[PDB]
Amino acid sequence: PAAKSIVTLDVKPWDDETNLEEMVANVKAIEMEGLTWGAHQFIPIGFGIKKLQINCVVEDDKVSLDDLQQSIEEDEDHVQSTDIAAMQKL
Amino acid sequence: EKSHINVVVIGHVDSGKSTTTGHLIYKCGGIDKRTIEKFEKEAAELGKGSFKYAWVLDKLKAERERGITIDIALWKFETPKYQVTVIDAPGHRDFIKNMITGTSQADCAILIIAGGVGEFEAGISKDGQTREHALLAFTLGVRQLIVAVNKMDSVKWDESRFQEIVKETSNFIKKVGYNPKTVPFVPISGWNGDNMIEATTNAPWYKGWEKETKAGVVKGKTLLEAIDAIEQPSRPTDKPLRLPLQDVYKIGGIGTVPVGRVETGVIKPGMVVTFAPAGVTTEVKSVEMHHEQLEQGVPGDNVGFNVKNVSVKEIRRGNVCGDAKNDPPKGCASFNATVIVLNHPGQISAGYSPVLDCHTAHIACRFDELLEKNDRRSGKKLEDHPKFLKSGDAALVKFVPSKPMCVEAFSEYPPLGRFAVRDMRQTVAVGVIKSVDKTE
Ligand SMILES: Nc1nc2c(ncn2[C@@H]2O[C@H](COP(=O)(O)O)[C@@H](O)[C@H]2O)c(=O)[nH]1
Repeated sequence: PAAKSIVTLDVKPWDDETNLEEMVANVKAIEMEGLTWGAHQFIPIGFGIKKLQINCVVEDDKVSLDDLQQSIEEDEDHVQSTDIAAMQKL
Repeated sequence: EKSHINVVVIGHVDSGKSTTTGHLIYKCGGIDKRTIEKFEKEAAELGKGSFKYAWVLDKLKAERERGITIDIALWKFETPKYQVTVIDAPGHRDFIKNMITGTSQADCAILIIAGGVGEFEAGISKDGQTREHALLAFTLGVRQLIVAVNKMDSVKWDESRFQEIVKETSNFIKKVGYNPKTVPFVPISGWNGDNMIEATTNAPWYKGWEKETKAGVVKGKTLLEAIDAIEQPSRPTDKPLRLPLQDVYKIGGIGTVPVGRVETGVIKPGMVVTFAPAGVTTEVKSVEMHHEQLEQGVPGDNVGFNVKNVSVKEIRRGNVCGDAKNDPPKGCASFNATVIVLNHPGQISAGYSPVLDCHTAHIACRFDELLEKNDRRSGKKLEDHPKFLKSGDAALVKFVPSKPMCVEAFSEYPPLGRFAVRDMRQTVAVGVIKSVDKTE
């Protein structure tokens, strides 16, 4: 069986008005072989701003996290940046 | 409150480190407990009710793979003395940068070693991911290490096999740089639980592990005692403020709100801060984290704070916030750092200008000059002005950032003194900043 890692990505909006539902739908629409989207929650980071924290399981040899982060960040209308909140081997 | 420490668990794919780490989190923490509960109940089907923790761990893994579990990848567990934030090191190649510039650097590394003859040898290969991880930890100053020889059941808890493994592993880690005498070697069974939390009854010859510390010799029997014996590291609370920005928001009726992790010092409302490399100075109106407003943000806190007369446009990700009246952060003309070249399909010559990731900065920096090549472990200068670097070399290099950049010497501000060098879809080197030519 293939090596996997479970990753929790933080996806940040532009402001407190950003449509977070559209933002997460855009992330989940991203399809790649070896990529499995998991649970997500909108977490407050202060001053009314909420970030998207979403889990995903990736096959190490098939899914580039650098590329994945870059792809999410293409949704400029909703995403300011992305960061890895945490990652573990499975 | 229990003190906080970070631990990274490394080892070869067949070492069984995931089951090992999972067992600790399962019995000493509370991660995805509702999933655990479901499987503990289901296990009644196996017989009349009895179940192995390793079975439950197996089912949790598959559940996580389906993407239906609820908890995030930030895992923690407790010991008598600590709340441990643990990372079962991913094999993923992108984890290398994350290990270098990510938050939560390790206070101790736990190397899990498979005891089987074939698996043991495969694990200490000179080109293995496990050695790279060990090297990275050592290079980043993770001086505390614990070794657990797993799968002792597969070699029938044989004392001689354990001793030979300790011998060869000591050689392995010594070449990396760790002094084996300070490393506890714990024979365990991650699957059967031997010496995990309770002492084993399968090895009469086992007297326990031991390690030399500065105060004396510490001994124990289990992996948990080994972890609990990790030495308390000193935190940056006392050093000047340093808060790398991750994001900057423009919130109506409030203004500019940068967000970032407090790496050193403390941020409080009322302080007057400066943002480097821009050089903008202002007062901190308020600070917030999650739902609560704070009286202070301490090292480790990812906080958002509000400042006035600062268009979001004048400060950005990568900039560093600090105290304007206590060694304020500054940009630099250049910085000299010890670079360790990792295994990669290439060779480095002066002029090389790859992207460098340092705290939240992502900037291409020129390897302006190859000042010296050094013995990696001792730091002794082997030659002046080497003409190129190849995998394995440790060297002092003069860097010139292509964009305004704020960095620190690793000795003074660790989180802003270590960096990852990216190229060929991988981290090709790791640097530790030794001096900075600041900007005035
Ligand atoms: N014999 C034996 N195998 C183990 C032990 N702990 C883990 N393993 C096995 O080692 C392999 C995996 O490690 P993991 O996949 O959990 O990192 C699996 O095949 C797992 O069942 C142990 O104490 N004894």
